Amino acid sequence: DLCFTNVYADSFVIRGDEVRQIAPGQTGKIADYNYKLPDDFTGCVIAW
Amino acid sequence: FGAISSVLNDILSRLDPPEAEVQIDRLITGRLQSLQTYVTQQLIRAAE
Repeated sequence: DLCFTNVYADSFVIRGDEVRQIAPGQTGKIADYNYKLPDDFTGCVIAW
Repeated sequence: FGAISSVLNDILSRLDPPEAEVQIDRLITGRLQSLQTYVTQQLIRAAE
């Protein structure tokens, strides 16, 4: 139902024990040294 | 005012932004309410 100005699709491969690290305001090796999301993030995290 | 500490510096240092923001919001609400009370009292006293 919404309209967005742009969409960003970022893809990578991570192990299960760290999937929770992809979220705003998290602590972990991925969240600190690889890929950090902004605290005021607006969007969806998808993984399979 | 319900936050972990009255000091702002130790709240900023001890906690990461995700919940430090909540603590500063509580402190801001309390201090703003106190300032509003002071200003209203001063207005009434100045009218008298």
